[PDB]
Amino acid sequence: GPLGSLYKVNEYVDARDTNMGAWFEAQVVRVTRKAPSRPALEEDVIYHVKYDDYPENGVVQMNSRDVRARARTIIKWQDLEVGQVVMLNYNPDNPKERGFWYDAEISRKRETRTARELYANVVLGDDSLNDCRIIFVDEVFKIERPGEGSPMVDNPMRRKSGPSCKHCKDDVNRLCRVCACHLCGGRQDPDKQLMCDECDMAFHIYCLDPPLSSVPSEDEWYCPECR
Amino acid sequence: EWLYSRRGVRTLLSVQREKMARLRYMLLGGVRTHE
Ligand SMILES: [Zn+2]
Ligand SMILES: [Zn+2]
Ligand SMILES: [Zn+2]
Repeated sequence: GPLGSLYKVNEYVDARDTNMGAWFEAQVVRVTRKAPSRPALEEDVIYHVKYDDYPENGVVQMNSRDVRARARTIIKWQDLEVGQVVMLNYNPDNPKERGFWYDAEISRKRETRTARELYANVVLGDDSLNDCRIIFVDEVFKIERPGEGSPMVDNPMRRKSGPSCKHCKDDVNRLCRVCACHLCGGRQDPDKQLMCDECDMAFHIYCLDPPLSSVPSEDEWYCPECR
Repeated sequence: EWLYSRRGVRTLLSVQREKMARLRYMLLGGVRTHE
């Protein structure tokens, strides 16, 4: 029969890394028919996706079970409950810091007048971590059920990934001269902020004096202070 | 083992991505492929 995939070309999705278990932002570039294999000869599709943060990986072929609609709805603290299967942020390398986005089953919830504690069993590549202490309790995402809601085709919900700057906590509404533009503190146009090969600070091409019209075509670059 | 490094002058975006790639591929068990 004709291909009738759950996700369509150009749709914004999450795609799971089967080695380490995390879900990464991606966009569908093609949907192809998977050759049925023995013995069951089930029909299936392959999603060809491009990853927002890993463009150097090119177009990547994904099993259908490793693609779903981009996360968009946050489950607020008060709505979280033991037994929910959600997508949340955890860092197995440094559990007190921000990491990547994983499926997890909430396993415990506590609240006192001074503290809010959330624990979950986090699914990694080949195993789970039980009773992980979850830091980012206000950034727990509902896992979209197939077919429900509209496809995300524009206006994508942004998530933060990786350890956060300790000055600003990566708060998008705060400026920071440490992890963003050293002159204005602005986060915009990161593709047009140069990194000093000495001090490793960032500089908008348009905040320099004189300003630059584009990213220089050199091997290296040094800021005004390190020149 | 494959190691990606964007040529020329480094941008904030390239460095943001490098830090994520380091966590994914050097620390957490992601596997880079390339041909
Ligand atoms: Zn910062
Ligand atoms: Zn600036
Ligand atoms: Zn410098």
